[PDB]
Amino acid sequence: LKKTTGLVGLAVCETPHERLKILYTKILDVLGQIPKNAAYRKYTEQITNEKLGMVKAEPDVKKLEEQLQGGQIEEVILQAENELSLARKMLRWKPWEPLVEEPPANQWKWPI
Amino acid sequence: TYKFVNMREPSMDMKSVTDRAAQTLLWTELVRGLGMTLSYLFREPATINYPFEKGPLSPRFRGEHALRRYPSGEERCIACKLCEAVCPAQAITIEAEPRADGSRRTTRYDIDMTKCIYCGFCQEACPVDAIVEGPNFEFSTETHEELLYNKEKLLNNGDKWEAEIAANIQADYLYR
Amino acid sequence: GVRTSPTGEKVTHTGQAYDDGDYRRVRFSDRQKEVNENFAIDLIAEQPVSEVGSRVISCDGGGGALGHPRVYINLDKETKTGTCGYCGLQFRQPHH
Amino acid sequence: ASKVKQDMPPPGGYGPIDYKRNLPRRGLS
Amino acid sequence: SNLTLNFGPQHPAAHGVLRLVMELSGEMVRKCDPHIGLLHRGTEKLIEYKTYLQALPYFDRLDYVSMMCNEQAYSLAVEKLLNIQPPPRAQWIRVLFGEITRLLNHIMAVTTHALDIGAMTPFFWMFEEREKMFEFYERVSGARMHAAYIRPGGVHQDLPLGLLDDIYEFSKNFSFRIDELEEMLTNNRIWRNRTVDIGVVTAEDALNYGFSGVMLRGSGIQWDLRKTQPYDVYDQVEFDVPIGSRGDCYDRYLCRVEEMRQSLRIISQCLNKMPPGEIKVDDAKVSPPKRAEMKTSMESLIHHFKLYTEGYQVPPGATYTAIEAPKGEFGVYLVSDGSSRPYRCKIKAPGFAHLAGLDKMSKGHMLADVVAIIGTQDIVFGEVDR
Amino acid sequence: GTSVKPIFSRDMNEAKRRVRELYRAWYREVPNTVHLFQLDISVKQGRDKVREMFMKNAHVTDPRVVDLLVIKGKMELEETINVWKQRTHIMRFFHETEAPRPTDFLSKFYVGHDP
Amino acid sequence: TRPTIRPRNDVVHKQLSAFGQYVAEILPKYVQQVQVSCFNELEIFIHPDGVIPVLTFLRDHTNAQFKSLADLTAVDVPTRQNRFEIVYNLLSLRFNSRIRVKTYTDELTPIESSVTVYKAANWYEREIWDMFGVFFANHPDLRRILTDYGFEGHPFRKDFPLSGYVELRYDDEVKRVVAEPVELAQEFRKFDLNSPWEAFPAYRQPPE
Amino acid sequence: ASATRVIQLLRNWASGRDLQAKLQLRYQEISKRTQPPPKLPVGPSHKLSNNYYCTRDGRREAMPPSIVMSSQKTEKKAVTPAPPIKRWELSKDQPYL
Amino acid sequence: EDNKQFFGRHRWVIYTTEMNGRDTFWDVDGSMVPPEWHRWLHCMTDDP
Amino acid sequence: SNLIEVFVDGQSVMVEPGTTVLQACEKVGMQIPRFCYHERLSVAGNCRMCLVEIEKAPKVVAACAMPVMKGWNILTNSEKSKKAREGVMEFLLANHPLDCPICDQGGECDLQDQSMMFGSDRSRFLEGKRAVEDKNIGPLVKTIMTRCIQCTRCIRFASEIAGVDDLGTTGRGNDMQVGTYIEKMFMSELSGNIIDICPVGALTSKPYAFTARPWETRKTESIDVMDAVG
Amino acid sequence: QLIAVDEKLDITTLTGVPEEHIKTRKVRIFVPARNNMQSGVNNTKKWKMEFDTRERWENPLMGWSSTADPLSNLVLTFSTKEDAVAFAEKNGWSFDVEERKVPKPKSKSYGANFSWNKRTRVSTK
Ligand code: SF4
Ligand code: SF4
Ligand code: SF4
Ligand code: SF4
Ligand code: FES
Ligand SMILES: [Mg+2]
Ligand SMILES: [Zn+2]
Repeated sequence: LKKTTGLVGLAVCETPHERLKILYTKILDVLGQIPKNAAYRKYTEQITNEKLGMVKAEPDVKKLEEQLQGGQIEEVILQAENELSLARKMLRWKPWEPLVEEPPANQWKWPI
Repeated sequence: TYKFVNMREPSMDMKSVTDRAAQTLLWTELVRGLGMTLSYLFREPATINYPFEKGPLSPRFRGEHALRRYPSGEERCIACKLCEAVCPAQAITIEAEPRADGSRRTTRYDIDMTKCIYCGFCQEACPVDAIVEGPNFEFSTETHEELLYNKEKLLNNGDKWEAEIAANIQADYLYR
Repeated sequence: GVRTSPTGEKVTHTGQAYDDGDYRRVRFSDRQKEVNENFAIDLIAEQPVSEVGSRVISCDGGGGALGHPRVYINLDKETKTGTCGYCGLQFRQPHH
Repeated sequence: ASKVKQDMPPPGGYGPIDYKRNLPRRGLS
Repeated sequence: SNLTLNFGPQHPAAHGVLRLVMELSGEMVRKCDPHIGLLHRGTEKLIEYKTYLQALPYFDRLDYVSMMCNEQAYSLAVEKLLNIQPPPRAQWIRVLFGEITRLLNHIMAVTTHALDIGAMTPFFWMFEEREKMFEFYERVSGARMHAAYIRPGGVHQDLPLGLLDDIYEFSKNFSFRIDELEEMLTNNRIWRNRTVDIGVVTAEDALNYGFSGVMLRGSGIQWDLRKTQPYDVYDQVEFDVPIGSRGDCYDRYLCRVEEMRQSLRIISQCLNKMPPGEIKVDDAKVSPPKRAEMKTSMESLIHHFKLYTEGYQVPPGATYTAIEAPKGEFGVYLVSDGSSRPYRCKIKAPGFAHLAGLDKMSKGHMLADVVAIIGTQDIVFGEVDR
Repeated sequence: GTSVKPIFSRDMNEAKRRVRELYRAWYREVPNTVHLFQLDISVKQGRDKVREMFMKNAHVTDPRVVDLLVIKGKMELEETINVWKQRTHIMRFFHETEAPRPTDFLSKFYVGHDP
Repeated sequence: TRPTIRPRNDVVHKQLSAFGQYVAEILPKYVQQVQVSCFNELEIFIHPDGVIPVLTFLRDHTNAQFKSLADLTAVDVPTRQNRFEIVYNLLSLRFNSRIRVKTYTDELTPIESSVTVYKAANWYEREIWDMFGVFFANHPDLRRILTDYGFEGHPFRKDFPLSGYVELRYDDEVKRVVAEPVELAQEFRKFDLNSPWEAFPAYRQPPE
Repeated sequence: ASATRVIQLLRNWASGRDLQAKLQLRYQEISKRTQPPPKLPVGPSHKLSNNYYCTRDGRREAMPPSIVMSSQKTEKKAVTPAPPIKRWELSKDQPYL
Repeated sequence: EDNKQFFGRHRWVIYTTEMNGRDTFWDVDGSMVPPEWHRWLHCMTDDP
Repeated sequence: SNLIEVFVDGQSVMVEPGTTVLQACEKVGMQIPRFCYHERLSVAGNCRMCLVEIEKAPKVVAACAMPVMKGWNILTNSEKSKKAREGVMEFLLANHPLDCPICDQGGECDLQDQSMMFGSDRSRFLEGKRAVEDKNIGPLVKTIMTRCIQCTRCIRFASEIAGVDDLGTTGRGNDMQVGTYIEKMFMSELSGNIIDICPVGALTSKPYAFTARPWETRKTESIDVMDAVG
Repeated sequence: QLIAVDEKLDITTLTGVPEEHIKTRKVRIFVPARNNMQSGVNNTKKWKMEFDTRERWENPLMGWSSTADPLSNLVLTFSTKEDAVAFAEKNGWSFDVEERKVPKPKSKSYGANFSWNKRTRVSTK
């Protein structure tokens, strides 16, 4: 129905609800491998669950775009893809561990 | 609030297609551009007859520096060195000492005009309106050394351009 | 108040003049030396001393905001006039 | 005693300034 | 083996000090490698040796096509660090002259791009308007381009008593000049063939490569700093943001022409709404007092002395202040250590990021296409090289 | 362990091997540099200059410093090969114009105050 | 307090503090400190090993979306053991926000290149290497960008003299441009401008 | 301008618009180059009383940055750096060029 | 003067043929204008 | 111990009895503004620039002469202290001459600096200023007494450090002048130090006059060889 | 992984400074003395590192002050003496360090100006 999404290099997506459902389910499956105590997992699971719930309850595309606050649902799909990539990277990085190293005594002291 | 610049598609009417074909085959836009050039050809040119005519200037104009005097003929400069301290290019060099009558006066006042950025900070800093940027701008030399001004040259510039410098100051000191 | 050096060079108001043995005079060969002819000390010496009827006088150099910062001069000494530290003008009380 | 004098727009305002693009049709069929 | 070519610095289309090393297969461009620094003057290190007032003309000389805008960005950074606020009339003057500066820069950009492509005529038509705006600059400051008018407390002097009328006279006529330019270029098939689908950049690549300004808006990205993060009085003026659709040179040309029209609109609004009052902050520990006060008042004289010898001290801290300069996002990362001299000043210029991406935009193009792409990025190397 | 991480090399042996690689590349490049830039020096002169430039940093014992020196030398060679440098840049290595500064005490005493 | 004082914005301050807490919670491994300045700027000090993770998070997380790299630069502070301070300024268009990430390094410790996260970094890192001598590991093409060919030293370092060490002139004996030790007809005149009186009591340091 | 009427007609026809209405050259409608003197009002702080500098001195109200989560030492919903930016509106003045 | 020409052509100077010591029939330049007429000719004022 | 606990802005400090408020404040790095107090001279208490607020005390006290009491909380940056500093600086500048460009104390003036850091930025003094005739005390010390602020530092230095009682004050009220009352040379082997102690340009160096400004100078720390004192 | 360099820190070969300005230079590390003309002490808090003074001569034209050493205006600021020493050692400069001179605590008494029998009683106020 929509043509010329308005951003160069971004393609109009037909059937965006199913794409969003697939991406959010994949994000949740990847997050399932992260420890339950990690703040990253709980926070992004929360936001992903809200977005998935709003997608599941709205058959209209424009109303879904307005509810998501996502700006041209093609960009919402792109953001879901970016989040999935980040989730895989965070699974590899394990940034929920304690601080690697404390800074030197006066490393961040300003002025001088 | 935004607007699109290039989001218009053309009508597919038979007559509209005919106008587009006529424009493609008969070069109507290029004739329009030629008409614009032709209309400009018959306008009066904007050229002025330099040097017999000059471009407009303002009393605030910054040009060749000059050292000024009081009406009695005594120099205004008292060697506070505020202009030397404010100069962004370090183009001013000052040496002073007590004069024979005890007055506080400079013995060296040099401005390197090849270092100067002609910002006018020196005349804003000066408390006695001693150093000013004058109205002269036609002082190109044939050697570099001629652009290294000493105190004698600057005082000569003041004596030469005072009749205009004072009048320019009179018209702008109420904005300062 | 220009004077002539023994070598023939004009002496500036700062008193500078190259000596006979100074090679730096060669820069003035085929050219000239720039000397300002109006000497500020001699010019300010010509101004008459202003008689005022008060112990303390005020000076701003003339022209109001176009002069120098306004200063106040004491004139209690009878053997010497009061001199402005900016303008050089002299003030005194009626004596004799 | 004189009032403040400053560079200001005239009483009321300035006249409207045209900014929209203007290209006439100027053609036959 | 490809042919290796030096494009510039002595080249009409090289903008003076660009050394483009190009690898070409025939006339096809296989690789672009921009060598810069031929105008690197070490501005930031020199700034480290000046006071905050003394460092201001460096920002004039940074992007010598947009002077008041650089002054404004530096002044906003210093005001943010100083925790002071310029008076409203100063802010309106700043926005008015920033829009005039935007007109100057857009004229220069469009006309030089046309000259590089081959349209030599609109350059002369629009540089007369540029000359009149230079006259406005000189009347307000005494300098045609390097004004140093905008200061970190407001503006240096008030407008002369007849300047607003002359600005109105110029603005009521500038639209016809834009119309003549568009008649020359907008619908010309040679111009469109030279510009359409040339240097096409996607929205995502533009965002990742650090693009800003027109380089973003031509790709459809709805972004503008004066609308999203307004700084002086831009929240009190109404204007429209042009948006491209194809991400090529033609859409950027159209965006710049419409931005000139919108600058005319903003200039009209600023002319009508200019308020009275003082022009610099009423704080003599930051802004110098008037000359009449300096010659009458002891405090005024002391503060004049200390401001013009040592300068004001800025509390320790670090800021990043950005403005929508006519060429994109112009930013200053300013670090103060409590002294009267800046500890560190990093200048962010849109030309740096735009030129770092010239190789990406020139892929699959010819030599003339690369000339057009250099023209469409609006590169001035004073800000690129610093 | 002093909590220091390497750049490329972990000990002096790898740093020395990288030094030898860079030296080989420079030695091979010298004749091409002489031909392309049209220098009035012999290949032997340029190779002796390369040897002198390498020996100027012979006292280094830190593998990280040797690594950074090799990286800078690689950038210098890449500048030379791609003709980014000019004849002036290449000939700055020889100081043909500079007058030699005397090193003995008496000459320094006669000319001025610098030690 | 109204006319001459810059007004405050507590709403933005609260939002930035909440997001700084959020980022610190999500990445405990690398985040060492979070600050919000009095003019509402959020600063995150991280360990040098977290350059790639943290930035990637800030670019790809749905709540961050800091897609634009506004500026990347270095600061030289000789009194610190880790001499150099690397500053990343990021812009989020989705949430209309700006963030700053700061890390540290010295003359011999390389910093991981962020070209993969942001293409825009490619030149900035080069500039840092040119001006401060900080080496970036895994950079696609790391070389001088601003200085002259064969320039020795890094000018933006504090111990580098203002006028440098060499100057250029044309010599007719060799018919080319030559570099010689720098000599100045007028030496730069250093000014001692600092006042011997304290200006800002709020920034006074303990007297040890 | 001083152009002949026939030349004005030719210029108007070639350009397609009325040139004499908007001339690029400035003849007489500009401001006079000699102006009366201004008065230039004073700022808010030029009062004689109730003007203590400590009540209007912004430089001393600047504070060091407030530390959040120094490393030296429920629901808990997620947060964003700011609320999402609102979608722009399409130019009631002129939406399409 | 002529007020019917546009701004820039409304004032002009015809230079002298003999300045302090040189023949300026052909060789003239802008530095030959005295400061008062310099102020008038560059439109810094309306008063001759 | 014998130390007593005081508070500077709520920070605990342990000081010996007899310590003044100024010394307690400087024990935590806080320098109270001063004009007449010198740590090597006897206390004067006349300039009144050092007035500071003590918590729960309606009257500000002179920090240079007030011994600290047990449990006192010194408020060096409260509204009362700032207002006291501004008023005292206003009084000091009321009759001061507009001499900064021609004054040798230009970039080195304690009056200038403490006006920029603790005083106001405007003037509401709408009268005429006072003027004082100059005194000749020899070829070494140049005297311009209009710039005098009557801190009496020179008098105390001469009386105590130099053992010469030639300097004093004549008159009273506004027309009180520092001098010798007679044409008398102030010859002492330590007479030049009064140039350094004088916070303003009232006493300056005559051989040094008009030749340099403080910001131009480069400072080299060295040893005197004119005697064996070093 | 870490490589455990156990050498002395020396960045001399990386700074690009000519060897003349490394071996023959002598730096001074010191807390600057208070300007005796003012009582403010704010300029005596930090440590400074400076270089030895070299020759300055007079320009044959205009009589300006010409120099030939690039380190004439180089002054560095440090918070502690140890930081300055570390910087000097790692840069290869030989240094001379002056210990901080702090004024002794004074014993002031206003009432001493009016002693009944001691020598501290003043003769005028
Ligand atoms: S105009 Fe500017 S650069 Fe030139 S001497 Fe004056 S202050 Fe210095
Ligand atoms: S010209 Fe003015 S500012 Fe410069 S030293 Fe002389 S009096 Fe001072
Ligand atoms: S003593 Fe200080 S305040 Fe007084 S005139 Fe001299 S410089 Fe100015
Ligand atoms: S001459 Fe100086 S030291 Fe003596 S009382 Fe006056 S201001 Fe104080
Ligand atoms: S310093 Fe205490 S009254 Fe003067
Ligand atoms: Mg003194
Ligand atoms: Zn006078």
